[PDB]
Order: sequence, then structure tokens, then C-alpha cells
Amino acid sequence: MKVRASVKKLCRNCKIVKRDGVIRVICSAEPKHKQRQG
Amino acid sequence: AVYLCTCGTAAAKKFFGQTPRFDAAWVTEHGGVEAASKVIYDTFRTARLDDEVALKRDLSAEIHSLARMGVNDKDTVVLFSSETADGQACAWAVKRYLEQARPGILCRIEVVAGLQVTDAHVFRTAGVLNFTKAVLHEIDANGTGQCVLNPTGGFKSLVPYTVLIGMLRGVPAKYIFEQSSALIPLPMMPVEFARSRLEPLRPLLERIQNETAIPRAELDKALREILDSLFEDVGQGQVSLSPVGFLIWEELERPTALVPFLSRRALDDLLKMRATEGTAPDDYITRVARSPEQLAIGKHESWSKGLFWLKRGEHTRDRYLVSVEGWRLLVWRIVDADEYDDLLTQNRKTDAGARVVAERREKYAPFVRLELYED
Amino acid sequence: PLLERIQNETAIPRAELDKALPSFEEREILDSLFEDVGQGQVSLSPVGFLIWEELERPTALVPFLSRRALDDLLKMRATEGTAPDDYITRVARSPEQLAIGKHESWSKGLFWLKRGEHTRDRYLVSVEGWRLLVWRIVDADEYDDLLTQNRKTDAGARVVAERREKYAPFVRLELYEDGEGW
Amino acid sequence: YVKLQVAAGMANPSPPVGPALGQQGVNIMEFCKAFNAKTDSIEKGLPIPVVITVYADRSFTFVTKTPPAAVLLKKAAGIKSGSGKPNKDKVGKISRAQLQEIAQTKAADMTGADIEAMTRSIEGTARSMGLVVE
Amino acid sequence: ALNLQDKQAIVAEVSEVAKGALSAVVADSRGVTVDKMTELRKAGREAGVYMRVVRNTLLRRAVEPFECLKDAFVGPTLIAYPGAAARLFKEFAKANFEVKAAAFEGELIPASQIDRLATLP
RNA sequence: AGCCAGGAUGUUGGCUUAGAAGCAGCCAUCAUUUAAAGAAAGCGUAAUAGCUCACUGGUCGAGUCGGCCUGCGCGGAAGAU
RNA sequence: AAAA
Ligand SMILES: [Mg+2]
Ligand SMILES: [Zn+2]
Repeated sequence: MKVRASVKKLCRNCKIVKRDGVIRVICSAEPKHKQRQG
Repeated sequence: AVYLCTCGTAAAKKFFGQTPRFDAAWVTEHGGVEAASKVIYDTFRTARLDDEVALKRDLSAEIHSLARMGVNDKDTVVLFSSETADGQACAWAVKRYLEQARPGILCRIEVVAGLQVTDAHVFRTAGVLNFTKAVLHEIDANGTGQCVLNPTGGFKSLVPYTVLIGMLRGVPAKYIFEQSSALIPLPMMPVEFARSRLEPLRPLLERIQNETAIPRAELDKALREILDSLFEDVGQGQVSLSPVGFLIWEELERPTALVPFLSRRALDDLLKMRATEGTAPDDYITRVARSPEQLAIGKHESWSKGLFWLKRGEHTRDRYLVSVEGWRLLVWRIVDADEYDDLLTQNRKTDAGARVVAERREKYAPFVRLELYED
Repeated sequence: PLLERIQNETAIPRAELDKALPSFEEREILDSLFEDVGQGQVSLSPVGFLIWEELERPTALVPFLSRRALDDLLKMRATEGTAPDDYITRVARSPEQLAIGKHESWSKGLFWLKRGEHTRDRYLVSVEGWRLLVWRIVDADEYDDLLTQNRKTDAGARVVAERREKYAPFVRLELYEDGEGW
Repeated sequence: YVKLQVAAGMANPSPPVGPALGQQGVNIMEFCKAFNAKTDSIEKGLPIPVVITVYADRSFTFVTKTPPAAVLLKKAAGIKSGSGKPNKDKVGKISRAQLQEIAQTKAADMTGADIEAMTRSIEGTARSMGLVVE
Repeated sequence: ALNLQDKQAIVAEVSEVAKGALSAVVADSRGVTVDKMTELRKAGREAGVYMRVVRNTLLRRAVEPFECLKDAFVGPTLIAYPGAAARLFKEFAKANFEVKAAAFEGELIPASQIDRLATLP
């Protein structure tokens, strides 16, 4: 998991979700694309 | 793929040490080659192909190696069985087990005539030659890019002439010891036939290639016992090429790479064109020389005594006068258009190539190889 | 040319090797001999070193001829026959023989080789890298004059001054005179 | 189930066709002889496209087609290779009848409902290779 | 996709064809590849059978003496525009795709009873 | 939006290349049957093959899409008694 | 399959 200040959609299957006040990116096709804003 | 498996009588291993040892008599007594196949096939009819212990104890060498090479349904296996009865009995046993364990396979047996090891004069003359024909037939009927020589079964004397075929043609060879468990792709050192030794024989084979027969005595008078195997007696007082001979004839016929050379007149002319044209001509000649396809394309008007012109392309400042000797690409002249035009202007009237070769020693020779250390 | 470089210089760039083999089949057949050594280079694999050390005689220096030497060698063929060719190759083969021949040394790394007393030919050679460059080939009479000029003024610098105008490029000492092909 | 453009009669067991059929399992020399016997009538030196149909029993049948339009356009213009930069470099010239001649033979492999429609496909084929129509 | 003008163009053209035709057959064409449709396209042109695929909403607008044929449009729809069209469809459908309805004499023809038009000389 | 189906032909466009077949690189990017189907957006193959998207036809039965201007908040945010 |  990447922890960056700027989180973005890396491909077409990335999704932006907010969970417990944190913007997260979850990708169904690529585990390298999972990132969390912090 | 195709597996050209040499077949050896390791299948009938179960009759080891029992009173009638597994010899051509033993096959004979039990009924014959076909009848004995069933007896041999019975002893290992049950063992699998995925079971390691049966591969190393309970199966022949062909079955163990083939199962290791990854024999599948869409395959074709050839068994070069020996001429002896005990050899052929096992061949008909391996095939039945292979066609059983992998249904949908195509195994066919070639009986290499005169492959016995109890006589010398026959084996030197009819064994290896017939075996050389049979292998070279299958490779040429399936392409070099699809055959896998399997020199593990059979005698230890065929193996030199299986691998040597693989080196020349290109097919690999794979071997596996009984107690080992790793397939070994044997090294393939790049080899070929000695051109220097074989060059004087070129006119000799030329007769045979045309008239398809030569009287034996004239062959002997024309021509060092190694050269004997190159020739097979047809039998009516003539001699024609043995299967080894056809390899040599094709080797002495295939085009090869060429190393450029420059006559003393070309070296004076190349330099004065280098200043105006960079180092373009140096690469072109080397590029053309080391590529037979490029050479055959560029042949402009062909002159006598084997001379033929080359040119870089349309509207270029150089056209070469080259000819071939051995593996060398002799370069005679390197001229621009106007000199080129006048030469062809002259050649319209009379012969031209005769006048150039006439003064070979005084003006052109010696030819110096094209390696330069400009600095 | 490439193998001789690889034997002396440890490795060559692959791009140089690729240019040498245009045909795809040639590279496929000769793939085993070469081996990648790193930094975009290739070197002879131990299989290759066996073949090369079998089809090629050992050497220490590869002879080369300047243009002026080439004419000098050709004109002397009527007197000394092929002796200059053999003496050059022998000198280039064995450094021990090359050390014996040095008699007078000029500037910029040029020295004169004389095969000994009672002989007529004499050579003006220098060693660059692993190549034995040959600049001139003179007789007994001219050799004295070339020593007189160097005696007064620098003559080694005069020759190297005219390097790109009379001497280079250096061809390699491989000739072909008789009509015969292997 | 493979599609090839083997030569007119030069059906060697060579790498151009050799390894292709091997993965299926059909006899290489069997197909080579069968293909040549029917393509002898074909004009010399043509990459006539043939679609191979292999079965489970390691048997095969094949159907031959008309020569490709690009091949027909190359011989019509009297050339050997197309333009390196089509629509930038022009490397030939063919009349509309030459378009009709090529369309008619390829009509056995076309899909248009008229000679004009079949020609326009050949016309589009000609532009894509740099061969202008003259 | 399609604007009102382009849909209006479709409605008029199929209305003109439906006006100048004699018989209509409605068929299903879901699950059949383009190559088999290509064969039908050549067959339809050889027998002079107009053939097209249009939206059911657009089809029902234009088709209003085929109103009895404007009663089953739910699912994929194909339409062709005497006789020998139902004959062509039955042979292909049996050998490959199905038929839904046929139009003739300004009357509906049920799917089971298209044997009449498939046999008429 | 989801769900069902199609997603083709000239043709393997030409050049290059051992191979370059939509998908290493360059140029062009037309045409046909078309409800619709890029001389192909992505994956894949040694190259083919195979998968998906663009595009369109069905099922469904009220809204839906992205930009702009603006108020207040969110993360970026770790220190020593 | 270290004299098939
Ligand atoms: Mg803030
Ligand atoms: Zn992603």
C-alpha cells in the first residue's frame, strides 16, 4: 500500500473510496495500485 | 515434435541372469520376433509413465527418456531398431506400450539393414550408411526445426553417428542416465566438412552428378581411405554417391559468406573516393560480401571470366568490378559513372574481361584483405 | 577481425558483433560461442575459446602495413623474394625476436629493426596497442641517409607529421597472389 | 485450423510452413505433395492462400483461395515490393481494367454485390500500398 | 447515437420499402455470426429480398397494411421484404436463429403456419 | 447503469523484418457487407492463436452526464517534566 | 541408460 498526500486513479479499474475519513484507492486488477492518503 | 529414438534391448531386462539369456536364440525359440514381443511386453505391461521408480527400473531406455522428454498425444516417435532379432522383438514391445500409455500416438519402426555388431566389414559399409540414410530421410521429411535426436538406446557405436548428424543438420540430442534424473541437451560444437581436403574432389563428383554413374577403376585411378565411404558401389561395375556423399555435395554447393579483397588498383581508387563519399564504400562491400542474398541481387552486366559489376544503387558515385575465388570476394576496380560508361562503351565492340585478367600479375595482384586501421 | 580483438581486448560491444553477422541463421548457429559479459558487451564462452584456440595460431602482435611500406615491400620482392614477409611475421609473433631487432630508436616511438649483419633489408616499425605498424622498408643505402637526416634534425617527428597524408590507412598483412581457393 | 499463404508450388517442409503444422501433428510431407498437385495449374510464383482444417484423428483437409490482391497489384504494376511510404512515395500505375482484372479473379473471394464494389476494395488496396491507378 | 433527423430518415425509407413490397417476414437473429448473415445478405439480394434491421419503436412508427404484423415486437427483430422469403428463412433456421411472424394479404401468419408461404409457387 | 448477443470482409494494407498476421518500429488509414464492428484502444503469442474495449442490436421503464462560479468543512499535520 |  502506498501512503501519499496525492492519491489518484492509476488505471480504469481504480476506485476512490472514503473509509472512516480517509480517501483510499482500491484496484480490483492491480495490487500495486492500492494507495491511501496520509 | 518428432523423436528419432534409437532403440535398444533394455526392455527385456527382466530376463537378466535366467538360464537362457536374452539373445537372438531366445527370441527364436519362443516363436519369432512378433511372438517374442508379447512375452517381453508382458513383463512391464502394467507400469505407468508418471511413476518415477518404474521409469528408472521397470522400463526400457526409450520409454524412460521419452517420458522425460515429455511425450504427449500429438507426437511421432521413430524407433531405429537393430537388424538382429532380439533388437526387433523389443521394438515391437516398446511400440505396443507406447501406443497404450499415450493413445493417439504414431510410432513406426525402421529396420536398419545390417546393423549387427558381430561383423566389422558389414557395419563399416552397410550399417552406418543405411542408418545415415534413414535419419537424414526423416529430418528432411519433417524439417530441421522439429526433430529431437534421442541417442540413449542402442549400441554405443551408433551414438557417434547420431550426434554428428545433429551437429551438421541442427537438430538437438538429449540424453539421460539411468540413475540420474536430468535431461542433458548435449553440446553441439559447430562443425562441417573440411573444404580444403574436399576441394580437389569437386570435378570427380561433377561427373557422378551428371551421368549418374562412373566405372569403378576410373574412380580409383582418379583418386586416403576416408574418401572411400563417400562412394557407394551400385553394383554393375559403376559407383555412385553414398548418403555421406550427398551431404558433402550439398556442403560444397551451398553459398557461404565472403571476405572482400582489394587489388592494388582498387586500393588506390577507394581512398580517393573516401574523401568525397565518407566511408560508405567500405561498409557496402563488406555488407554485400557477408550476405549472399545481397550479392545475387546486385549483379549488373556480367563480363567474361567470371567478372560481374555491382553498384550501391541508382544515381551513385561508384560501381564495382568484382569476382569470386574460393571464399574471397576479389574486387578489381572501383569506378564512377563516366569511367564505368566508357568501359561498357568499349565492351560493346569486343571482349573485356580477358584484358583485365591478362594483366593480373603486373597491375592488380596481390590482393590485400580489407582491414584498415585508419587513425 | 572481431575474434582477434576479443582475444586481445577482453570484450567487444554486441552491436559490432551484430553488424558482422547479418543472417539470422548465422547468429542462431554461432550463439553458443559468444557470451554476454555485461555493460552491453559479449565475450568468447569457454566453448568458443576452445575452437578459436584451435583454428588460429598464437600471436603477440598483428602486423600491419602503411601504404609506403606496401610499395616498398612489393618492389623488394624481386631481390629478397618472400623473406620480408616471413621476417615481419616472425618478429610480430615473438616479442623476444622484436627486442633483438631494435638497433636505433627515433622520436615519438619509432625504432629501426635490422635482421643482422650481412643482410640488406631494414624496417622502420612502431607498436600501437597490439598492432605492429610498419612504416617503411628500406635497403642498405637509403638506411644510412635516413640516419643522417635524423642525426641533424628530428626525423621521427617529420614522419609522424605526414601520417594522414602518405601512410595511413594501414592494411593488414594478408595477401593473395596465386590463383587458388580452398 | 491454420491459415497460410504458401508459394505456388514451392511447398517445402521448410520453416515457412514446417513447424506450423507440426504442433497439430499432420504429416508435413503429405500436405506439401497434396498442395502442389492442385496448384501446378496456378501461375508460377504466387503466395496462394490456403486454409488448413485439421481434425482430432490427425487428419486434415485444405481449401485454396485466389491470390492476394496485394500480390496481384504488385505483378500488375510490374514491381516486386510496395511503397515504403504509401500515399507519400508512388511506385507504380495500373489501369481501371487492371483493377477489373484483379477484381474479377478475387470476386471468388470478394464480398461486394457488384463489380464496382469489388473494384473499390481493390482500389483501396492499391492506395494503401502506394500504387496509384493509371 | 441517432438524432431525430436520422431516425426520421430511417422511418421514411423503411416506410417507402414497406409500401412498395408484397410480403414481410419477421425473424430472430440473436446469436448468429456476421458471416452467416453475410450469406443471407448475398442470398437476399440474389432473390430480390430486401432485408434490414431496425428499432422496434422506429419499425412500429413506419409500419403504420402490416398492422397485424405490428403485434409481436419484444426481443431482437429482423425484417425482410412474392414468397420465397419465408422459404429462405425456414431452410436457414432449420440448418442454423428463428422465425416469429409473416405478413401477406394484409393478414398475420402464425409461426407454425408459415408453411403456406414457404411452399407457394 | 447492469444484464443477453454481435464485434466482420478486401487484408497477413504497404515498407521493414528470420517472424511484424490490428497490437516492436515507419507510412498510409481507404473500401465492402453493414443494426453495427478502429487498416485497432488494452491484454496476450517466438509469430500465429486467444481475451477485452470502441461501435451497434435486445431486456429494463425515469431521469442522467460532465464543466464553470461560489459558502463551510477533509487529508497533507512528527518532540522532547 | 557406466561392452544394447
Ligand atoms: Mg486544510
Ligand atoms: Zn488500478
